[PDB]
Amino acid sequence: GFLTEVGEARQGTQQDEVIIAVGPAFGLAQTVNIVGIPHKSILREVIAGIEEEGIKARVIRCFKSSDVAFVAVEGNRLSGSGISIGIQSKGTTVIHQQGLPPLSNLELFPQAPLLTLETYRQIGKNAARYAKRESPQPVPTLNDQMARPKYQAKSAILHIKETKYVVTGKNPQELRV
Amino acid sequence: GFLTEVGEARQGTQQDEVIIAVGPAFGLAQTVNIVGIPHKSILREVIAGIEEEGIKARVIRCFKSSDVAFVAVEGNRLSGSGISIGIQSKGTTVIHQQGLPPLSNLELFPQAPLLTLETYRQIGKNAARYAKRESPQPVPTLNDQMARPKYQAKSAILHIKETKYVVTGKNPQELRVA
Amino acid sequence: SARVSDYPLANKHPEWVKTATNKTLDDFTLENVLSNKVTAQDMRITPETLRLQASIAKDAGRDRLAMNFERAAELTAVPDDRILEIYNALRPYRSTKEELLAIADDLESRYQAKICAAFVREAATLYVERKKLKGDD
Amino acid sequence: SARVSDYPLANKHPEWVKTATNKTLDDFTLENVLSNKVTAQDMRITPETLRLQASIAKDAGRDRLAMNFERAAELTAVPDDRILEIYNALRPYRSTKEELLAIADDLESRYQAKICAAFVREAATLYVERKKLKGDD
Amino acid sequence: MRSKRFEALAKRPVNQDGFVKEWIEEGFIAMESPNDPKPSIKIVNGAVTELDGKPVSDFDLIDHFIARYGINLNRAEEVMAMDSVKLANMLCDPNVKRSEIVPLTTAMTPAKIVEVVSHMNVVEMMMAMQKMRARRTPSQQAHVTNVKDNPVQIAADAAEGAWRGFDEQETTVAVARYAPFNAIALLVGSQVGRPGVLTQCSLEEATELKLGMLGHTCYAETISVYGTEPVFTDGDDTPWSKGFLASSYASRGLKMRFTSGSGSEVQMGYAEGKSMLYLEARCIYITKAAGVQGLQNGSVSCIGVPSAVPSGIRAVLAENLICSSLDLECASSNDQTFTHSDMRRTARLLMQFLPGTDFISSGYSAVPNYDNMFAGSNEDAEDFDDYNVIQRDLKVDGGLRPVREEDVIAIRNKAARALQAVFAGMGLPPITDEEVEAATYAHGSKDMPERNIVEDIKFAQEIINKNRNGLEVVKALAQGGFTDVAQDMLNIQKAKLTGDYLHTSAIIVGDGQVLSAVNDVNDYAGPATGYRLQGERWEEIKNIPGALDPN
Amino acid sequence: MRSKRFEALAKRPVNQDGFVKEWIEEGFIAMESPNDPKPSIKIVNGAVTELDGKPVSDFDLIDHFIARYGINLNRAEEVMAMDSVKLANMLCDPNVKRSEIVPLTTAMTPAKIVEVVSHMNVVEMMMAMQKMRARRTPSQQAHVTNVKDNPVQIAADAAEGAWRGFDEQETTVAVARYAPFNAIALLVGSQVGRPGVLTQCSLEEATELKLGMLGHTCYAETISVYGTEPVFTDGDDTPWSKGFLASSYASRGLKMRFTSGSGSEVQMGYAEGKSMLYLEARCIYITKAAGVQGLQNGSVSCIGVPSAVPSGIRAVLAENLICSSLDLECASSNDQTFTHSDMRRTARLLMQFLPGTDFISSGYSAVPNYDNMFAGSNEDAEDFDDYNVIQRDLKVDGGLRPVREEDVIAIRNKAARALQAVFAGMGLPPITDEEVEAATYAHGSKDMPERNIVEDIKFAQEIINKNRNGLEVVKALAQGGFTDVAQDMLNIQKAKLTGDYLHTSAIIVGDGQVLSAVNDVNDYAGPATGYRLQGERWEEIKNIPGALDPN
Ligand code: B12
Ligand code: B12
Ligand SMILES: [K+]
Ligand SMILES: [K+]
Ligand SMILES: [K+]
Ligand SMILES: [K+]
Ligand SMILES: [K+]
Ligand SMILES: [K+]
Repeated sequence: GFLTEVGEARQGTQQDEVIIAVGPAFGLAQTVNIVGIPHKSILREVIAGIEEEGIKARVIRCFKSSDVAFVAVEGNRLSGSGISIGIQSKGTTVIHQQGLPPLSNLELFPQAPLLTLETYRQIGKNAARYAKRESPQPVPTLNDQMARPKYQAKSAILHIKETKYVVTGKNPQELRV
Repeated sequence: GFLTEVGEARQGTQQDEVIIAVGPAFGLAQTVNIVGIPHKSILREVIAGIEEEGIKARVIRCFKSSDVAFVAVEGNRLSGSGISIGIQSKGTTVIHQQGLPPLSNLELFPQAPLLTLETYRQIGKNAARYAKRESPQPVPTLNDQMARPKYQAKSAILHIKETKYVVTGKNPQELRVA
Repeated sequence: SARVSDYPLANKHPEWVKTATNKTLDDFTLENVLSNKVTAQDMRITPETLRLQASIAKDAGRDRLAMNFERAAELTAVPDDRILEIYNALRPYRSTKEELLAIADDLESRYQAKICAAFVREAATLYVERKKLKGDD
Repeated sequence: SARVSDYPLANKHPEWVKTATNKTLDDFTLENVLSNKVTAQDMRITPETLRLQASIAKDAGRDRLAMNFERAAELTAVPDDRILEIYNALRPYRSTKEELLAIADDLESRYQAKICAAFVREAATLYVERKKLKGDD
Repeated sequence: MRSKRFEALAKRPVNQDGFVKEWIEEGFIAMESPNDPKPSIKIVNGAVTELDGKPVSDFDLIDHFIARYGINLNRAEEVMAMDSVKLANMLCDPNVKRSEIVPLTTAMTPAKIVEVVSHMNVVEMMMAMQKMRARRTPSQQAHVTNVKDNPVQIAADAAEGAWRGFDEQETTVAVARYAPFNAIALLVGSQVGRPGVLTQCSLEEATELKLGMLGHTCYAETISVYGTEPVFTDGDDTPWSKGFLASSYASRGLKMRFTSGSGSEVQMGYAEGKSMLYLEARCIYITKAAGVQGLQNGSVSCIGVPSAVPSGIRAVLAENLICSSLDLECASSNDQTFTHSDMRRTARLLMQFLPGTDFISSGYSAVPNYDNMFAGSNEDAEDFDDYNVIQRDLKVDGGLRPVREEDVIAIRNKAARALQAVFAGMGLPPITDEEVEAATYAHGSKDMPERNIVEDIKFAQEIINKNRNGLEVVKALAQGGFTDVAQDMLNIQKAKLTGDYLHTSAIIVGDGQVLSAVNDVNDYAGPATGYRLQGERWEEIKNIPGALDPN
Repeated sequence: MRSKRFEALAKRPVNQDGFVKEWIEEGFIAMESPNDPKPSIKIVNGAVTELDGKPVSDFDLIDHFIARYGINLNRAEEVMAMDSVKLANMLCDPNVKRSEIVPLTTAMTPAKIVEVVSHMNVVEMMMAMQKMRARRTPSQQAHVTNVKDNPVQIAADAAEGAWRGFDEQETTVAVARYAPFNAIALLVGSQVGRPGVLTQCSLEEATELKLGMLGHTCYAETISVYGTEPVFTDGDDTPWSKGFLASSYASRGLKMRFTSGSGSEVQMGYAEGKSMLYLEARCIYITKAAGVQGLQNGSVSCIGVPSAVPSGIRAVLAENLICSSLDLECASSNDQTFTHSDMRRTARLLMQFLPGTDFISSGYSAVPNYDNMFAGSNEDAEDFDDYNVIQRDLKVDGGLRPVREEDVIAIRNKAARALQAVFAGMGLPPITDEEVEAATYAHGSKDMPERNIVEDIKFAQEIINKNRNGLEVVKALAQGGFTDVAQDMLNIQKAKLTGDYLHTSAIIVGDGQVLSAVNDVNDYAGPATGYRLQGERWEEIKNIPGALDPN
């Protein structure tokens, strides 16, 4: 229950912030990612990673689309730095920025089951550096050729579920963690 | 040249021997088994095990068929004990016994790549115990599922080659081991 | 004469099947075997049954199979040991031509196994030609 | 009008493949690329070529491929950055109805891309009904 | 310097396999050898005077037997003159009935039919095989053996395989003298896993026939034939002794098939300069001629011979197709190791698995290959979950099914107790309760207590020497409280009285119901016709372990 | 106790796979779902008013596109009324010409053609695929990637891939900004390995077209289309934006195909309760309707979704067959991981391999799977030997060939040097001679020195921001002495100018000769007709490493 609804999130007007956008069921209908890490630790670690870089960190929920690219774009439009962090309930995560095509990004973590808390931290960190207009070394590439064989079906199902909470045209909510 | 034909082998008259029958290329065109054990060391070990049991080993070359069973049969026919060991140049080995159908036997070693010099020794011992009318425990079974994948093609080629020295109607030759 | 429509015998005409000692399928119950009201000597397929199956084979398009069955029919009267004996005699280098011809003569006079004795005579003649007689190895 | 028997053009009629400049396929060499006789601007496929290929597709009984090729022929005269702006304008929720029609008028009026203009107009209409216009997400 | 790439490649299991260049002179070529005779036949007053280029004056025993018994001479001229391409097309044409083709193929010479299938790729052959298979329903046969000849473990393993779906099961012996026990155990456990499963004990011919006479086997398969005369001779038979043996089995009401397989003549040293496929066609016609109903072929035990050379595995499918096209039951091999590579053995299996044959494998190993006394099979017990998975993936009936652990433990335990009872009843060396428990949870003979082998061997041969028959087994079962099994064993014995299971492709399913090519006619005529996996059989196949219900 | 048999089975890799029971309502079902629409068509005044039970009033953007552009209406009513079982028969019948069927299939509705192929078993599908494939000659496509986006290794691995036989090669990026670097590496290297291999760099749509605008790719493939409108939207496209893009590539003289595949809709959460196969059929017709010549399908990246359910692999074959039957080029996946089991993945591959498709894999991994940036392929570099051996065993042309280590090493080396020249001439962050060495003898990125990716990503984005085009690579090549390569690259550009390679299934083989379904028409008519492995190609395939000369 750590994520408290609170009014409709609004624009930045302050570059020194990074928004984290999460899916309509994040910490709601689902509270652990696809290999069971609680949303709370992931949220804690991303926020710690950004704050740790000296950047503000703002958490909002998106409802227009369960697709992670679009969740993150909903966020980058309102982030004062132009940088967002999108995360679905199953854990898939992307670092995005205003002006990018929705299906483009700064960095992407396309294999949710390989992500660790230490990974989620670094992501909070490389985002902040991006907000500072710095070009950090990308978080190293994690790839496992058996991840799809082990988890693609599970992922499908997790995603189908979060998708029931999509609600068209409903603006993203600012959240208190 | 550790093998010399000293005329036509003849029927054993005392039950104190075992006949080792070898194929027509053994110790000739072929000198090693399918995994390079010398024909010299196999017979030595084979002979050691027999003699080790107070039995005499007599060695003969067979020519009418390269088939290990029939090789052995020619020898069980001439064995004073009625016991023989048939051995092909590639190493395949059988312990046979007068009265058994050719494609029957006492013990069979149907995967030559698995046989060691110790196995052969053991094989020579069991023979003597058979000739002595004992009921030895069979040599432990050697079976490797990858045996044929690695060596069947090789075995067919070694058998084809040995098979060229086959002579129809030609009685087995007694051998003297150098 | 049986037809494909008549098969399986055990479903369409169990009555057709009797045994050596002339017993019925239904004669073969566990208690009759316990009681010994049926033995080993009575559980042998008959020449008649094999001839029913041969007719069905013929009907199913399989003439060779039927002929095999007809041979099987004659051999039912030959005891197990002699069967083994004859089978062995036809293996390479076991028999003299004369020995095979005596086996044929026997199959025909003792057993009335007319197709099988011709088969053996045929074998002996060709065994001479292709040298598979005793002493030919 | 080009037929399958004129294909491949490179092999049957390479002379049919010419630049708006008289140059030929044969002219595209290292030597002239280096000596700047040939440049980037000589190496773009022409509408004339794409319509030959369309005629061949047609003859090959692939009418739809041919339609694509006709569209492509029209679009060769459209700047790359304009190509990308129009593609992006057709993506979901990017454009107003009016914007799409302006795009279609431009294709028609400045580029004589009649087929693509009609195509963009058709899209505009359907994006209304299927709510893929700006503000529909 | 070395390429790390080629280094990684060098280490792959496939590179452990034996490969060779074609050696035409010695028949070490799979098919389409230049020494293979061109098709021909000459007939005079109803007798062949020429067969595939060879004058009757030159016939060997094989030519004579085929010429006299193996070819339908009424249409032989007719089919000889037909185009081989058109015939091959007919083979894979879904709208040409099997019944239209059989009168044609059984009129062909060996060279003619080889020429016909050599025009086909493996896709076309599989399209043809689904049609030419004799039995409408495909089936499976398993090996049940262990390295110790442990009778208790054979019984348990036999029951499990039967439970998994094999309709024929085969045993054999490390130590020859062990045979009678292997057979009885195979026969008891099988009936326990599913009444009607047919059982065989593969031995020297005269030894196997006596075993069958004594009642301890249901059928015989390893009744060998060979494609050249010298090889047949080293095999200690002739076409005539083997034809006599086939009738002797039938005369005892026992079902049987011959065995052959590409590469045996090469492996045994006399290929007479001919391709394996030509030689195997001679073996198929020898089988036909003898009036034998079916055949185990597809290289079988000599599979490292065709698989060594190009197009070898295709020739293996082609030899199976010829068998079926000659209206013979086909037990299609897939039962013998030839490769260290899982990819490679799968490709080899699917040739028969996909379209289906009378027995997709003539010896899938129902035990782990360590215990396989046929020197290992193309599939074994640890592949059972994969086989089932592929069945579900492609919606193909491979003749087997997923089973539950507790079901298996229970059926294994019941067979061990039954054979324990048998042994007590017959006065054979005891089978202790620990042994029964071990056979129950065993994976292989590694899990089994050792047995007084010398002893067992003693009483097993006595079975022979004292002519103890299967009725002793039957009463011994009823005596030990196993009335069920006792009756079930009676039933298999009763099947030998009626002769029905002697027909082409027969197996016994359900309630003692023979299922052969006679009452289960393959009626393939394209998509949505002929055998189709559906209904309860498909439900069964679908139900593999590990499947989450999204709920 | 635990059965030890089941403890062994539980440990098999196959039991690591994701399996699920069907979930009809979320369309978690591979084909033949009770929710799929009954085929139908209604036409009025030349336009469709009803499509598969749906009235035009209810059409989504996909229906409208298909109804308007994707079906031949002259024969639509005729084919709707034909018997679907009879059409299925026609599909696999070898005597019904491809040319007689295509006018029929292209008039079917999505549901109608699904219905036709759902009457078929995988053997009938493969029998039909060999006939319906548009190019007579089968081919292969490879992935060339690595987890570091190392352009030197890509150049090296690309030339090895070209040398082994791949006629198309594909790269992609761990870090998107590297992309210009992966593309030029792939292109240069692919050109060195065999002049004429086509290359693509798979990215976001607007990003990828730009790269082709710059001359750093010669085709594009992952031009995604989807089976339901809400999934299409999250795909960030509609049928019209995708149709426009397809024409935009052609207008730049660039070959392309759409990409689709069963399971995407489920994976992405909106299956509208339909079966994967039905949804995929809509994708194929979108592709036909847009006038795109070809399609990548067979589940592709969502293979974990159909493979989890019954008959999902059969269904993947079915979507490939519908693609070819609709007269589209088919790049038939076998490019993505779905299983831990070698047996299983082999089965899945053989479905396309055995009949052959335009591209048997749409991405065999030419690098070790650890390095595969599509999260792993169904085959990788460590399977090259297994692949060659199976071609030889079944006499199947799988598009590839055995190659010699010393050949590979030189070509990998030449490619590594060519790229080094290019980085020299274009002033990009340099490639040490140490790097060249490594790349020559590498297996994977584990063997590579690592680079300054920040520096690299800086200079790669400058390519796009400064619009530096392919001619710079050409002059830098020439500048470095590779006048050879330089010209070969000019010849791709020559091919783009003539447009011959825009046609269905086009590749470029030998001396810059296009090989397409226009000049390499599939004329399959059964045995001995159509494509047959033979002559020098057969010799090439026979010559695997390790074949001992018998004598
Ligand atoms: C499966 C897959 C897809 C599927 C499913 C995507 C989905 N949204 O459900 C399909 C084929 C539809 C797809 C499409 C695209 N993909 Co994709 N995809 C993958 C793949 C092969 C494996 C991922 C996986 O199975 N992970 C295992 C499961 C257990 O983990 P997961 O966290 O749940 O996985 C999810 C994410 O990977 C996500 N996803 C997949 N692709 C993409 C792309 C983007 C930009 C985003 C934000 C998310 C995303 O979908 C998965 C399922 O929910 C990866 C390769 C890789 N390196 O992982 C490429 C990959 C991630 N895809 C990529 C691309 C470019 C795209 C496209 C933009 C291509 C296009 N033509 O538009 C589209 C984006 C569509 C979209 N809305 O996501 C690139 C990204 C490159 C980069 N950003 O640096 C990759 C690396 C390689 C490639 N070319 O395929 N993709
Ligand atoms: C391949 C094989 C054959 C092939 C080739 C035989 C040959 N002579 O070339 C074929 C199918 C023709 C065959 C036939 C028979 N076989 Co076999 N065969 C095998 C098998 C499956 C594997 C052998 C192998 O590949 N070894 C690896 C190679 C590299 O080593 P190798 O030393 O060169 O192997 C040779 C010997 O195994 C020999 N051989 C094979 N079978 C037999 C049988 C006997 C009696 C003899 C003496 C030799 C012998 O042939 C191999 C190749 O030359 C084994 C099973 C096993 N557990 O090994 C059964 C096995 C040896 N065969 C068996 C039997 C019973 C026979 C037959 C008598 C059956 C019959 N219907 O008559 C015939 C005998 C024919 C003959 N003259 O040898 C038994 C032996 C039983 C015993 N004596 O204890 C075994 C153990 C299997 C079984 N129990 O069913 N066999
Ligand atoms: K036998
Ligand atoms: K053979
Ligand atoms: K068998
Ligand atoms: K793309
Ligand atoms: K799809
Ligand atoms: K691809």
